[PDB]
Amino acid sequence: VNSFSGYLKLTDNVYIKNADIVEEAKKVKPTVVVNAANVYLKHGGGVAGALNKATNNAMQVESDDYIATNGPLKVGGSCVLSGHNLAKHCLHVVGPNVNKGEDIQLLKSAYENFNQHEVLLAPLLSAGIFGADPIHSLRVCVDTVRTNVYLAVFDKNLYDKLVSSFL
Ligand SMILES: O=C(c1ccccc1)c1ccc(CSc2ncnc3[nH]cnc23)cc1
Repeated sequence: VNSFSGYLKLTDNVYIKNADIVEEAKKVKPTVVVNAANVYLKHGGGVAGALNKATNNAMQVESDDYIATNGPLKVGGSCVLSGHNLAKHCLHVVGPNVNKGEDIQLLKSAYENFNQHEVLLAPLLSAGIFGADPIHSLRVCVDTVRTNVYLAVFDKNLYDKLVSSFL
């Protein structure tokens, strides 16, 4: 039993809700919140900009030190950093950005990072400003993630379309 509330169950292990991931993180304080990161951990907009804003820029400060030490992530890769006031940990996961020309096949590799964590609160990878089809992202999530994932979808219209079209 966990504290996630109001989710629709899609499969044995995947759950979905129309919710602001920032507000959901602040309420649940999950062990792991997933950020829709880029390789530079520059949290300017989309989910990343919103999560970072909620940390009063502490996420960005921590991230800049991480990059200075380790260099950029790989597309499809991830790193674990602090969750600040939102979660115990933040799993920064880089899905391919279609608006940059990145291989959409890397979306499966990106979701594989979730399997290193038993339970996660997450957005749909590569959705939103990353330019991929969210219906496809949900399909890859369900077919790749085996751990327990709670998906927060900000847009109500998109949430309804994802549920109604789910196979
Ligand atoms: O401006 C703030 C703010 C943050 C901290 C403190 C005060 C104000 C803001 C802005 C946007 C959002 C929406 S989060 C989101 N965006 C995009 N895609 C998603 N998929 C799931 N969730 C999302 C929430 C808060």
